[PDB]
Parts: sequence; structure tokens; C-alpha cells
Amino acid sequence: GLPWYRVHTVLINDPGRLIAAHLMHTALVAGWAGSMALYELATFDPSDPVLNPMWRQGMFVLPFMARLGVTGSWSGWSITGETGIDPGFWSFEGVALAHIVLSGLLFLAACWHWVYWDLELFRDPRTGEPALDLPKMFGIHLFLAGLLCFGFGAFHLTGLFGPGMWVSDPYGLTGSVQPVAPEWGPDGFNPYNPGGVVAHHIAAGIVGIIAGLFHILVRPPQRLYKALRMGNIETVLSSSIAAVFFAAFVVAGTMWYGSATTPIELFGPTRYQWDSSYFQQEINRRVQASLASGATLEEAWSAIPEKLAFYDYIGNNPAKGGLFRTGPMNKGDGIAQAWKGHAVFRNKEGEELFVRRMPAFFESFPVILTDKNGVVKADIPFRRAESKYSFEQQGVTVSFYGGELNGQTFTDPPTVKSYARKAIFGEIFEFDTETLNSDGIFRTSPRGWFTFAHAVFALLFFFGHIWHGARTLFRDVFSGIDPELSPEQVEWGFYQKVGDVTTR
Amino acid sequence: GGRIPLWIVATVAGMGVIVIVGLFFYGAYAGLGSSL
Amino acid sequence: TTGERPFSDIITSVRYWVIHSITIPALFIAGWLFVSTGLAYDVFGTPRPDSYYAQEQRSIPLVTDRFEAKQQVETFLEQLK
Amino acid sequence: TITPSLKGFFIGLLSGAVVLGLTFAVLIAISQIDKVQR
Amino acid sequence: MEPNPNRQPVELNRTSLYLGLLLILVLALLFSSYFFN
Amino acid sequence: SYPIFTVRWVAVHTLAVPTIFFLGAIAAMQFIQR
Amino acid sequence: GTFNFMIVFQAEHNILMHPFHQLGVAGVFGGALFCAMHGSLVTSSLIRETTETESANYGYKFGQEEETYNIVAAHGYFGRLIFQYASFNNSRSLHFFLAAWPVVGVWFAALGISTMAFNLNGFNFNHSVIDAKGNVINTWADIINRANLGMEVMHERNAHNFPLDLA
Amino acid sequence: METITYVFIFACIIALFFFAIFFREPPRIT
Amino acid sequence: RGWFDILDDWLKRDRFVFVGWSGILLFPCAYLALGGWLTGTTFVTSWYTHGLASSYLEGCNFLTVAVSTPANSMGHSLLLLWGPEAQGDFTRWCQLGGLWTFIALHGAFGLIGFMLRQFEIARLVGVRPYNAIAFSAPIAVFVSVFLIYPLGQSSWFFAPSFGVAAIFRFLLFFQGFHNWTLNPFHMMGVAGVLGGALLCAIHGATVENTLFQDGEGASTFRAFNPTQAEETYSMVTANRFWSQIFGIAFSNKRWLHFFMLFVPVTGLWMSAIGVVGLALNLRSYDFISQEIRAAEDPEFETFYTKNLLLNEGIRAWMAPQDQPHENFVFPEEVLPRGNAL
Amino acid sequence: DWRVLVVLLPVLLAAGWAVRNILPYAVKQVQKLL
Amino acid sequence: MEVNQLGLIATALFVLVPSVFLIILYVQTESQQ
Amino acid sequence: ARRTWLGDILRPLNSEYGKVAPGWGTTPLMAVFMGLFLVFLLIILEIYNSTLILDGVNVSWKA
Ligand code: CLA
Ligand code: CLA
Ligand code: CLA
Ligand code: CLA
Ligand SMILES: CC1=C(/C=C/C(C)=C/C=C/C(C)=C/C=C/C=C(C)/C=C/C=C(C)/C=C/C2=C(C)CCCC2(C)C)C(C)(C)CCC1
Ligand SMILES: CC1=C(/C=C/C(C)=C/C=C/C(C)=C/C=C/C=C(C)/C=C/C=C(C)/C=C/C2=C(C)CCCC2(C)C)C(C)(C)CCC1
Ligand SMILES: CC1=C(/C=C/C(C)=C/C=C/C(C)=C/C=C/C=C(C)/C=C/C=C(C)/C=C/C2=C(C)CCCC2(C)C)C(C)(C)CCC1
Ligand SMILES: CCCCCCCCCCCCO[C@@H]1O[C@H](CO)[C@@H](O[C@H]2O[C@H](CO)[C@@H](O)[C@H](O)[C@H]2O)[C@H](O)[C@H]1O
Ligand SMILES: [Mg+2]
Repeated sequence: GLPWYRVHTVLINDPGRLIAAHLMHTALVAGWAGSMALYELATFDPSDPVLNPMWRQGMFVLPFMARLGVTGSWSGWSITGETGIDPGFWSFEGVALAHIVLSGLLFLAACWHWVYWDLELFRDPRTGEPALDLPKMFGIHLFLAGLLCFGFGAFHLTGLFGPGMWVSDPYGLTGSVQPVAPEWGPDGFNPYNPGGVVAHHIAAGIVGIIAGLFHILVRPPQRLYKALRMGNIETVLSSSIAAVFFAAFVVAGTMWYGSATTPIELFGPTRYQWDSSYFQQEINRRVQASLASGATLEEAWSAIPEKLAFYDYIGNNPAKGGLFRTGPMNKGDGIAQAWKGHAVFRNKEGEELFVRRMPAFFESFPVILTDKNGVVKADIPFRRAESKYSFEQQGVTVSFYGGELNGQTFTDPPTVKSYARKAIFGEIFEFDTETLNSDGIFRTSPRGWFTFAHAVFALLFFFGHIWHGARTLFRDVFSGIDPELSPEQVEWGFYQKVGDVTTR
Repeated sequence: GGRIPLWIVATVAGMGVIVIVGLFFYGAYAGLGSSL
Repeated sequence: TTGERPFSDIITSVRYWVIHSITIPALFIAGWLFVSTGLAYDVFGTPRPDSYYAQEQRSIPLVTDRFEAKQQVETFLEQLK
Repeated sequence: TITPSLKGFFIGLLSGAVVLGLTFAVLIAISQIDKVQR
Repeated sequence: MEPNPNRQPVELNRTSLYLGLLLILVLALLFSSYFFN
Repeated sequence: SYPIFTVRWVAVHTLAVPTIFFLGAIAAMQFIQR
Repeated sequence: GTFNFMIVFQAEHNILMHPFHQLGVAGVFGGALFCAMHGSLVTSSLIRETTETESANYGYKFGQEEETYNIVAAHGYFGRLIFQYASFNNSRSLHFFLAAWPVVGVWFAALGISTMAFNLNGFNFNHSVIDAKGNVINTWADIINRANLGMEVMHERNAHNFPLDLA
Repeated sequence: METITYVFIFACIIALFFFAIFFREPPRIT
Repeated sequence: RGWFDILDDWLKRDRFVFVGWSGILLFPCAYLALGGWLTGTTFVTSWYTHGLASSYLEGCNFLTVAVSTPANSMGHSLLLLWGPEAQGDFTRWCQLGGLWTFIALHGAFGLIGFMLRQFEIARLVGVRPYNAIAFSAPIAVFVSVFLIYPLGQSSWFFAPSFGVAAIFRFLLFFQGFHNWTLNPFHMMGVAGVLGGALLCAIHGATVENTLFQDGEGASTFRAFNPTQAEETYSMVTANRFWSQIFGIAFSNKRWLHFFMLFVPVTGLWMSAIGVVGLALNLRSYDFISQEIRAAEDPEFETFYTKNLLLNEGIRAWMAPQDQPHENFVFPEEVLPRGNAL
Repeated sequence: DWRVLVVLLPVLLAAGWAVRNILPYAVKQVQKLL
Repeated sequence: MEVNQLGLIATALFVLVPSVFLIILYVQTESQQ
Repeated sequence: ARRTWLGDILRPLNSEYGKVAPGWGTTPLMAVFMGLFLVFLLIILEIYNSTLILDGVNVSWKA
């Protein structure tokens, strides 16, 4: 009979059982989303949105709920840390419950559609064969897609009837769910402008309504009907797999590069913020503005928020993980407890040195300290015998400003070296390694895991597209070429046009 | 059609290839890229 | 068997070798002159052996600025004088 | 206003239209002249 | 209610069993080190 | 009785023409000194 | 342990820059290419003996006398994919080529290792490109040498007592 | 546990070799 | 008989090089990617992007020429000739690495054009499209390595440069930075490639040595005729031979030839998935349990631990010259070295 | 620039030489083509 | 060695789940007429 | 086959299977919209890529 890899092909000419299979799939996916949400809620520690946010805790679905406006728990906390909001029904638990209930209702519907497969609706009224008018089903679905796209943009995202979306300042310090007005200028196409997302959904929604109406009312050209095999449901599968892999590559890219739909308070910082020292530059700017106003060095650095310093730390970079390094980012370095403050390194001549920071490519990196002109002044040498730049030789000390160790200074070279080795990671934090039995090895964020899964899925879906497209266009030779294939079709010198018997 | 024998064409073209590649091997030891 | 003239009939014909005993050396010589006039350096921007470094320079003219890279190269080239 | 990269964008858009346009005029023209014998 | 005429028998021959088991066991042997980590 | 100019003729000369030019250029490079 | 052998070998012999290894690579990439090509062309030209609900492999019976694929169709495809004289129409020639390509390539790979056994190494172009003054102009071979140096200085890190790694 | 797991999977593979060789579907000329 | 149908007639004419509708995409894109590569390796430097000589014009040979990637400061810029970086200046475009993106983008669209050609010809002659399906693997490799890998990284600079030794640098970069040999997806790739070459060698040799005597010559190639209906070699003898030598043997010629598609194609797909992971630095760099043990027990040594030291040497000794945008100054005393060497 | 002419000198001068040795037969091909 | 606590169950199910799938399909094939 | 209430309501929407417009139909109009969509995608690609730089459009978080 059927080989194992073709068992589902019994649905190809059975629309009621195809609907049943699709309902069972939707039941499973909705059930996944509810169960995942509930596992996250069981595991999530909401007590510290500053050094232990959701992206340090391995939270995958919780940022997706928060992005569209689900802020609170029925247990009384919210993701921003604000004390004493009540979310109503649509808390994180209420969303999860709504998915489980939906999963069960789709399950029952799948049972019904499986049993009652033989519906008159699925039959051609002329031939009596199972038939789906695929072009008109497209227009109906496209119209419905367009209504929902429009209503989501016009009502949910704008806040006209709905919560809005998560929006934040450029440094990820004060993000919240806010209503967003559409941006109708050219800045609507800036991926960092949330008003563009609103305006897209209004415009694309209307265009979907208009195109859906066209596809309801206008039949396909005969040329395209033949060329695209529009009586074959496999042609839709081929083209749908293609649109889907396109969309997966886009969401993979916008997750990795950042956009207004992938904000850093929900997903963590990007690797490009570490690459460009994005938060280091903002930290130094605020410090120099404070020092230009007459603050001391302690006063300047003590004003830098712990949240901002925590983004300037390589263990929050999503390109520092490993494929088999499993679990939350907290499982690597620990649960971050406090900023130790900014370490300033000086040699015995009083000149400030700067630790060269680790690039993301490097599993390990040497400790090298330069002046402000990038001349090497101190290091932690490998071979000690001819070393000239050692911390003992250059009299390297370290002082801390702001944070836990504010106003402290250290001089003994073992202690100064251990801080220098941490300074290659950017800002220095105290970490609780004991709670999770943290191993000390960096893990990637949900931004990294999402990008990995979606790029991998998109690449595989390209194969599915090629495979199902080939099955569609070559359906007549699927079980083999015609046993009376004419050698004149395939030998040179007979037909003027390749495979055209009339050109003989 | 069949003026010049194809073996003569093959031989002269084959030897033209040898001379050109042999020049490139000569240039590995002289001038640029020779390390001298 | 696609109707074109066979290659072994063409390259053994004298008309081919009337034509190609002129066109083949002329192309080869045109390539030779593209290098030996120095035009190849000016079309592509490839350094001559005396234009990698300024006379006492040891550093590489690396491009560091995306939207002013065209000017960084021009400033590197104007320092070759 | 039209930025230089926008004018540069319109240059590439026009240059692609000219490449595809002149390719398709030539392909159509040769096809019209060298039809298949049916 | 009349039975569904789209139903088809499914087969897996013995060589396919041996090939699949080989595949699953070798993937297990390959990935096990990474799962233990 | 055969044609001279074909799609084949064009494909041959799009490769063979720059090839001979590039072989002359690279030959001349063998006689560049530093 | 295999990977350690490979990395140290590259450090000490520059195997990547040895043409015998390069022929080995052509042997194995080409072999996998030709494996894919021959598999795909035969599978594409299978003659219909089965329906859609069964594996096309049941179209062949063990020890049947007839050919199970149309080699004229496969030649007609692949000779239009490239050009006619690029494609085998003789199955005996085709299968000889499938034998000879990876086998000759792997022979060169084996001879590569076995001749680097006597320290005749891959091409050394370190500092081959010199400017008019005499400055070294790095090439990609010079970047390979840095990587080679890093493996060399680190491998068997306690075994060497003298400056040159001689065997 | 690790060592037992690796040896177990290995031992199953050797067993599968035994069945694939001595209890194959016999090639039949038809 | 509209203009479309006459153009379709001309494109699908039996000629020496079949054109097709796919040939409109394939033939210019392939010619430019090929021609861009030869042009760049003959005449174009990498002095301003990498600090390297990379052309025959500068003294390199076939092993060392490359069209090198653009500078890291370019990011993932398309680097169009008319773009904001070159501003229409062809000479500057070559100096900034615009030929790399030119080759990569035209190579990409040519590869699409080539798979479209495979579909088009298979449809016209009436064969199944398995050759196009098998070509998905080299496409998956090209896309993952040449596009997705640098897109995950900081810039196109870290993609492979189109050159022999440049590729060798890419191989050694992936050992030293990614520990790519340890990655189970690469291992699956190796198995598919080596298993593919094995099947190529063994199937060719098996056919050649079970041939039927179909003629009188001792050179046996003449005894084949493409219009024969009969098998040219004995499947039964081949089966008996391999069953007695190796224990198992093929007995279905169709499954044999499918398996030959499947093995190298699956392997290349598996490696592509690994490279996608490496785009995000999601490496299989280390085994956590061995690192815990090696850190606490200075007598525990394995071949895996030795390889990590090799990798540390690669990174330190190569990074200053391989990543000149970073301005690494690694003083001699910080470089990891063993005793003596 | 005097060097573009010098490189285009043998190209132009041999194109014109081949379009002379093929013109009695390039005409006949295009004539029956019409 | 300090290994992942879920590595044993992950390996055991990765073996057992598709292996039993193949065994189910094999056995019911043999029992067909 | 089983008639149902909802099935009889939805019956006209599954009634024109295999029905086509003659010839090329609206193909030239479709091609135009495909061309514009390609241009649209190039524009937004080049904005995200910083190949297309527009006044008022700072492609960065700081915007
Ligand atoms: C004025 C109204 C308006 C506004 C303000 C917007 C705004 C936006 N649109 Mg929308 N749009 C509109 C109307 C509007 N649109 C209308 C009427 C339509 C037709 C229905 C669309 C159709 C549309 C599509 C299809 C897309 C957008 C997208 C966007 C977003 C672009 C920025 C971005 O993140 O792109 C990032 C995406 C790109 C820059 C496109 C990348 C193109 C890829 C690279 C082509 C190659 C794909 C291939 C598979 C790659 C394989 C190789 C790879 C592996 C290396 C932005 C929110 C994009 C989006 O949603 O992004 C999140 C998007 O894909 N719009
Ligand atoms: C898009 C899918 C997706 C993504 C991006 C995430 C992301 C995340 N998950 Mg979630 N999860 C998912 C789906 C996903 N999950 C699903 C479907 C389930 C149900 C099983 C879960 C159940 C789940 C639990 C119980 C937990 C997570 C956790 C996490 C976090 C840690 C990730 C980790 O350690 O993975 C590690 C990733 C790997 C080890 C990669 C596996 C490699 C594959 C399996 C190799 C297979 C090769 C294949 C067989 C080859 C075939 C070859 C053949 C073709 C020839 C991360 C934020 C953890 C967390 O921190 O929560 C707070 C956590 O405890 N997830
Ligand atoms: C929307 C997505 C989609 C849909 C609806 C289909 C549907 C189909 N595929 Mg296609 N295909 C797709 C994507 C899709 N495919 C992709 C992405 C690929 C590349 C991987 C393929 C490659 C492919 C091939 C090579 C073949 C098909 C075939 C088929 C047909 C039979 C399937 C069957 O019986 O398998 C039965 C499958 C099993 C019994 C077990 C498979 C288990 C997998 C390997 C691992 C476990 C998956 C896990 C449970 C769920 C993960 C979901 C994931 C998205 C997160 C059916 C029409 C077959 C066909 O065309 O028949 C004529 C066929 O030969 N597909
Ligand atoms: C099938 C053939 C083909 C394809 C797919 C490509 C594709 C590409 N080329 Mg290549 N090119 C080709 C043939 C091709 N080329 C040929 C034959 C030549 C020699 C003449 C070139 C010479 C060339 C150069 C010198 C460069 C490229 C570049 C590119 C890239 C950017 C192109 C772009 O953005 O234009 C945009 C234009 C379009 C996509 C046209 C689409 C058609 C639209 C939908 C119709 C409407 C347009 C409208 C009428 C225009 C009016 C404008 C008006 C309002 C002012 C892209 C990968 C660039 C590159 O490689 O960067 C690294 C580059 O620098 N090409
Ligand atoms: C009936 C009913 C009910 C109930 C319901 C329920 C209770 C449900 C649930 C459900 C659920 C709860 C479900 C879940 C699901 C899940 C799933 C569906 C999953 C899947 C998974 C997967 C698929 C995975 C895989 C993987 C792995 C493992 C690793 C990595 C890779 C991957 C990712 C692939 C109620 C009362 C309401 C009412 C009505 C009736
Ligand atoms: C055909 C052909 C070809 C080509 C080849 C060639 C190119 C060759 C050449 C050849 C040659 C070109 C040869 C020559 C020879 C020579 C000789 C063999 C000589 C000898 C001599 C002698 C022996 C000497 C002696 C002497 C002395 C000792 C002293 C003094 C006196 C004298 C001088 C007398 C090809 C592959 C393409 C293809 C196939 C065909
Ligand atoms: C990029 C570009 C372009 C294009 C251009 C082209 C398309 C080029 C082409 C070019 C080409 C097309 C070239 C050629 C070259 C060639 C060569 C240079 C050759 C060489 C040869 C030899 C050296 C030989 C040797 C050998 C072999 C290979 C193997 C066997 C043995 C012997 C030894 C014989 C355009 C303007 C559009 C636009 C802008 C940019
Ligand atoms: C934890 C992992 C577990 C995964 C479990 C996997 C379950 C797989 C289910 C396989 C089901 C096969 O399903 C079974 O197919 C066979 C044929 O193949 C059908 O059998 C039918 O056909 C056969 C052969 O024509 C007849 O002899 C039989 O009388 C008839 O009923 C069964 O009626 C159906 O129940
Ligand atoms: Mg020289």
C-alpha cells in the first residue's frame, strides 16, 4: 500500500477530512500555546524587571503576549514591575486558558468533520465529484484576512478599541503598552517606527479586502488556470509553503536585526548593539554630561541606571550562546543581582587604561589594557618570562564608581586581574550562581533561539516548496515517465521545438 | 570543410596551452609574486 | 544534430583560420597592452608595487566609514603623493 | 526632497528596466523573425 | 453511514524497517553526546 | 548550407573572446617587476 | 582524535595547499556530485510501472531482464541541460566514470598524506608578494599561515624543548 | 548513565547488523 | 498565435545550448558571476577591504587570488554600483568590495536560473524533476554559507571570499572560532559527502565488473547500445557478490539509484542547517561536562580538550591580521604558546 | 587617455577583418532568413 | 561527569518513539493478506 | 452526500469549480501589480539595508 511518507495523501480528494486534519493541527498548536504559556507562568520570576527580565529567564511566548498588550497576572504582578494593576480577564493566565479552551473546541470540531466527511458542500453539483473551487476559496479567505488585518491595525494597535502595542525608548529603559497612531509618511517604512506597523495593517488590510473582492468576483484566466494547475490543491500547498518560508525569513531577520516589533525589553538586546557599543556610547554620554555639570566621578556613574549598564554586558548578547547549551541565560552566568559599578583601571603613573572588550566571535579573549590612544599599556601575559606589560610591573589598580563597589579601590594584582577579566565582558555584575546551579558558560536569549528556529524552518520550507511545486507541475510523471516515450522527443534533430510534436 | 587536419590543429593548440601555462609557471619565479 | 555546423568542420576550415589568425592575436595583444600601458591599474584601482604604502607608512589603508568610504579611499590615494 | 541615494535608486530602477526592456525587445524581435515551421 | 473510500493500506517492508532503525539508532548515537552535553 | 551566426556562436564568443584577452593580460603580468 | 590529527597536520604540512589533497577534495565533492547526478537522472527517467498509491520502487523486479529506466530520455534531458556532447549516452562509459573519478581522487588524497609523511609539504607562499620597497604585502596564503602558526605553537604544548619542530 | 546509554545504542546497532544480514528479506528472482 | 507563444517557440527551439525562459535569468546572471570572478581575480585588489593582494595583477597565483568580501564597516550593504557607497564610481566600487556582492547576488540568481532550467527541460522532455530536487542541496549550501552566515554575522566581510586560499581561510576560521568539526550537523554533512563518493565509486565499479559479455572486444565500452532494452550488467551477480562480501546488498535498482540521490543531498542539507546555527554563533563549541571536569582536575586530558587549545591558538594568532577592522594589538606576551615553539 | 585607443586598436582592427572575410556569407544567411 | 539531567530521557525517547513507529508499521504490514 | 443547513447556505460559494475567464484574462493587470510589488519590496529592502536613505527616515532604534 502507501509508503510511510505518503500516509496523509489520503486527504487529497477528501475535503471534509482535510478540514478535520487541519482542525486537529490547529487544536494542537493552540494547545501548545496554552501549555507553553502555563509552563512559563509556573517558571517565571516577575520580581525583578531590571536585572532579571523575561529574556534572561528563557521566556519564549511571554514576550509575544506582552508585545500586543497582555501585561498582568491574576496573581497580581505585571511585567513592567508596576504594583497594583488588575488586568481583568486577559491576564497571562487568561490568555493561556483561552488557548486551552479553544484547543479543546477545535478537537471536537475535528472529530465531527472527520466523522461527517461526506458533506454535499464538498461535491460538485454537476459531476458529483469532490471538488473545491480553490480560486474562490482564495478570495473569501483573502477578504477575511484583510478584514482582520485592518481591524487589528485600526482598532487593536491604535488603541481605538484595544490595548495598543509595546513601545519603548531607544535604550530599552521605559517600555510599556501604548496606543500607536499610524505613520503615513515615508517614515512608515522605518522598521523601528511602531507607527509604520499600524499604518501597514490599515493599508495592507484594505488592499486585502479589495483584492479578496477581486478574487471573489473575477475568475482566473484560462492560461493561468492551466499553467498554475489551479484545479490541484497541491498547487496551493506549493505556493503557500513559499509565502510561509518568505515570511519566516523576514521574522528571522527582524528578530535578529531588531525592529519595533522585537523590542529589547521583551527579547533582549541584539548582537549589533554590542558590535556597535550602542549602550556603552549612551552610558559615556550621560556620564560626560554629568561631569560637564560638575558631578564627581562617583556622582556621574551612580546616576547611570542598573538597567542601562546591564544591556552593556556581553552575557546579554544573543550571539554568545551554544546550540546544546540549554536553558535560560540565567543558567549560564547566574541571576544578576547588582551592578558592581564601573571599573576604572589606572597604571602607577595615574593614566586611565581601558580594557579591550571581547568581540562576540571569541569564546575566550586576552586581557589587554590601552590608553585613550589605543597604545597597549598593560596586559595579562601568557608567557611570564619576557613580560614587560604585566599588572604587577605597570602598577595597575582598579577603582569603581557607582554600583555596589562605589568609591572602592583595589591594588593587589590578583584582585585587579580578576576584575580586568570580567571587564572584557563590558559592565561588571554580581551574579547568583547557586539558585539555578549556573555553570558559568553563556547562553543565548529568546532573540537568538527564535532566529535560529525560524531560519532553519525557512530553509527547510524552501525544500518543501520545491518538492510540492515539482509534484504539482509533474503530476503526470510522478509514478514514472510514459513507457511509450518517443525517442524523437528526446533525441536531437527531429522536432524544431523541444517536446513539440507539431514542430516535426 | 576539411582543409587543415584536426590532429595538426589539436597539436598546435595543445602546444599553445603548454607555452602559456609554462609562462605562468615561469612568472611564479620572476617579478611579482616571486618573493624576491 | 541540432542543425549548427559541426565544430570539427569549422576549425579545420581555412576560412576560420583566415579570420582567427588575425582575431586571436589581436585579442591577446589587446589584453597584453591593457596591462603594459598601465590602464588595468587605473580602471580597477589596483595599486602598483610602489603605491601600496606611503614611503614611511607601515599601516594599511583600511576603510572604516560606510557612507564616506569613497572619500576615505581618495584621502588614502592622495596621501600616496 | 529627493536625496542622492533616492536618485541613485531611480537610476538602478531605470537601468534594470532598460536591461530587461532591451533584452525582451531583442528576444521578441528575433522570435518574430525566426518562427518555427509548422 | 457509508465508509470512507479514500482509505488506503500502509506498508513498511522489512528492509525499510532495518534502514529506519539504522537511521534512528545512528542519529541517537550521534546526538546522545550533545544531549548529555 | 549551415548558418554562421547562431545562439551557439554567441555563447562561444562570450567566453572565448574575454578569455584570450585575459590570457594576454596575465602573460604581460609575468614581465612586471616590482 | 581524528580532528586533532587533521588540525596538527595542517599546521605542520599545509595540507590544504597541497594539490594532492585538492585532488582528493575534487574526488570527494565530485564523487558526491556524480552520486547525486546519476541517482537523480536514473530516478527521473524511471519508466511507469506503478500507480501513485505505491512506491515506484516496486516497478523493478529483482533479476528482471528489461531496463528499468529510459537512458535515452535521461541523456536527452542532461544533454539539453548542458549540451549534447557533455552527456554520456553509453551506460558503460558513464559507470566507468563514476568509478574512476572518486577512486583516482582518493588515490591522490592517500598519496598526499603518504608524501607529507616525508615532509614534502603543500605550497608555501608566505611573503611571496613584496612591494617596490620590500614591504611584505599579505595575501590569503599569509592569513592561512597565521592560523597554521596558532595550531603549531599550541599543539603538544609540553612536548617540545628546542625551537624547531623537526618530526 | 552516559556510558551505559552509549554502549546500549551501540549494542542495538550490532544486533541490527545481525538481523539485517541473517534475517533479511531474501532476494528472490522473479 | 500571440507574441508570447512565438517567443515561447523561439526560446524552446532545439539548439546546441538550450535557452528557455529560465535562460533569460540564468545566462546573464551566470555569465556575470563567472565573469565578475575572473575579472576580480585577474585585476582587483583587496588592499582597502582586507589589506591583502588578491589578483594576478598584484602577483598572486591561482591558489591565492580571490574576489574578497567587502570591508566590515560596510555591514550588510548591497553595495550596488549606483548605491550610496560607490556613488556610481566603478573604480571605487571595485576597491570597496562591490564585486563580491556582485558575484554573490548574480551567482544566487543564476543558481535559481539553473534550477529553473532543470524544471523546464525536465518538463519539456517528459522526465520527472529529481535532478532539480537534488540541486536544492548545493543551493541550500550556497544560501546558508554565502548569504545567511554573513547576514547573521556583523557584515559580509565574514562570508567566504571567492578564492581558493580564501576558502581555506574560511575553513580554518570555522575550526578556530566555531569548532565546526565538533558540530553534529557538519558531521552529517561529511557522512553524506563521503558516503556519496563511496556510492559513486562502488556503484560504478560494481556495474563495470558485473557486465554481460555483449561483444567480442576486450575493451567493453563498444558492447553497449543506448536503444537496448536489456540490462547491460547482472544485478543478480552483483547482489550475490555484495551479500557475500559485505553481508547486505541492493536488490532493487530503483531504490539503489534513489539512495544515491538521497545520501549526498541529505548530507548537504544537514551541513546547511549547521551553518545557519553558526550565523548566530550557536556553535557546538564545547561539552559542558568535560569543561567542568577539566577545570577542576588538571590531570584530565582528552582529544577534545587538546583541540580547544589548538582553537585558542588559531584565534589569537590569526585575529589581528584576519580582522584588521578590530585594530587588535596582541602583544607577544599575550599570545598562547606551548614550550619552545 | 591615449591607452583606451591602444587596447581598442587590435580589437577594432580584427573585428573589421573578420566582418570582411564573413560578409559574403553573413549576407546570404540573413537574406534567406528573410 | 556532570551531564544534562534530561539527556537520558531525551536520548531514550529519541530512540524509542520513531523506533516503535517503524515497528508498528512493519508488524501490521506482515499481518496483511 | 449529506445536506446540512450551513452546507446549503455555503453552496453557492463552492459552485464554480473549474470555471475560467477566456485566454489571458486579467494576466496583464496582474503582471503590473506584481511589478509594483517587486519595486515596493526593493524600496523597503533598501531602506532597511541603508542603501536607500530618505529624509526623516533614520533606520535605527534612536528614531
Ligand atoms: C503606507 C502604508 C504602509 C506602511 C507604512 C507599511 C509598512 C511596512 N510594511 Mg507594508 N504593505 C503595504 C502598506 C504599508 N506598509 C501594502 C498596501 C502592502 C500590500 C499588501 C504591503 C505589503 C508588505 C509586505 C509583503 C511586507 C511589508 C512590510 C512592511 C514593514 C517594512 C519594514 C520591515 O520591517 O521590513 C522587513 C522586510 C523587508 C525589508 C522585505 C525583505 C524582502 C526579502 C529579503 C526578499 C527575498 C526573500 C527570500 C526568501 C530571501 C531568501 C534569501 C535569504 C535566505 C538570504 C513596514 C511596517 C514587510 C514586513 O512586514 O516586515 C516585517 C514585508 O515583508 N508590507
Ligand atoms: C520555535 C520553536 C521554539 C523556540 C525558539 C523555543 C525557545 C526556547 N525554549 Mg521552548 N519549546 C518549544 C519551542 C521553542 N522553544 C516546543 C515546541 C516545546 C515543546 C517540547 C518547547 C518546550 C520548552 C521547555 C520545557 C523549555 C523550553 C525552553 C526554551 C528556551 C531555551 C532553549 C533551549 O534550551 O533549546 C535547546 C535547543 C536544542 C538543544 C536544539 C535541539 C537540536 C535538534 C533537536 C536536533 C535534531 C536533529 C535532527 C533529528 C536531524 C534529522 C536528520 C535527518 C533529516 C537525516 C528558549 C527561549 C526552556 C526554558 O528556558 O523555559 C523557561 C525550557 O525549560 N521550551
Ligand atoms: C504546510 C506544510 C506542509 C504540508 C501540509 C505538507 C503535506 C504533505 N507533504 Mg510535504 N513538505 C513540507 C511541508 C508540508 N508538506 C516541507 C517543509 C518539506 C521539506 C521538509 C516537505 C517535504 C516532503 C517530501 C519529501 C514529501 C512530502 C509529502 C507530503 C504529503 C504527505 C505527507 C505524509 O504523509 O507524511 C507522513 C509523515 C510522517 C508519518 C512522519 C514525518 C515525521 C517528521 C520527519 C518528524 C516529526 C515532525 C513533528 C511531529 C512535527 C514538527 C512540525 C514542525 C513544522 C514544527 C502531504 C501532502 C510526501 C508526498 O509528496 O507524497 C506524495 C513526500 O514524499 N513533503
Ligand atoms: C536576468 C538578469 C539579471 C538579474 C536578475 C540581475 C540582478 C541584479 N543586478 Mg545585474 N546585470 C545584468 C543582468 C541581471 N542582473 C546584465 C545583463 C548586466 C550588464 C548590463 C548587469 C549589470 C549590473 C551591474 C553593474 C550591477 C548589477 C546589480 C544587480 C543587483 C541589483 C539590481 C537592481 O537593484 O536594479 C533595480 C531594477 C529592477 C529590479 C528592475 C525591475 C523591473 C521593474 C519591476 C519594472 C518597473 C521599472 C520602471 C519602469 C523603471 C522606471 C523608473 C522611473 C520612475 C524613473 C541585482 C542582483 C548591482 C549589484 O550587483 O550590486 C552588488 C550592480 O552594481 N547588475
Ligand atoms: C477536550 C476538551 C477540553 C480540553 C482541552 C485540553 C485540555 C487541551 C490541551 C491540549 C494541549 C495541552 C496540547 C499540547 C500540545 C503540544 C504539542 C502540540 C507540542 C508539540 C511539540 C513539538 C512538535 C516539539 C518538537 C520539538 C522538539 C521536542 C525538540 C526541538 C525540535 C522541535 C521543536 C521540533 C475542554 C475542557 C476545554 C473543553 C472541550 C473538550
Ligand atoms: C594530439 C592531441 C593533443 C595534443 C598533444 C600535444 C600538444 C602534444 C605535443 C607533442 C610534442 C610536441 C611532441 C614532441 C616530441 C619530441 C621528441 C620526442 C623529441 C625527441 C628528440 C630527441 C631524442 C633529441 C635528441 C638530441 C639530443 C639528445 C642531443 C642534441 C641532438 C638532438 C637534438 C638530436 C591533445 C592533448 C590536445 C588532445 C588529444 C590529441
Ligand atoms: C564584472 C563586471 C562586468 C562583467 C565582466 C565580464 C563578464 C567579464 C568576463 C570575463 C571572462 C569570461 C574572462 C575570461 C578569463 C579566462 C581565463 C583567465 C582563462 C584561463 C585559462 C587557463 C589558465 C587554462 C588553464 C587550464 C585549466 C583551467 C584546466 C585544464 C588545464 C589548463 C592548464 C589548460 C560588467 C562589465 C558586465 C559589469 C561590471 C562588472
Ligand atoms: C508513541 C508512538 C506511537 C506512534 C503510533 C503510530 C500509529 C500508526 C498507526 C498505523 C495505522 C495503520 O492503520 C491500519 O492500516 C491497515 C493497513 O495498513 C488497515 O487495514 C486494512 O487494510 C488491510 C490491508 O488491505 C486489510 O487486511 C484489513 O483488513 C483492513 O482493515 C487498518 O484498518 C488500519 O487501522
Ligand atoms: Mg611573477
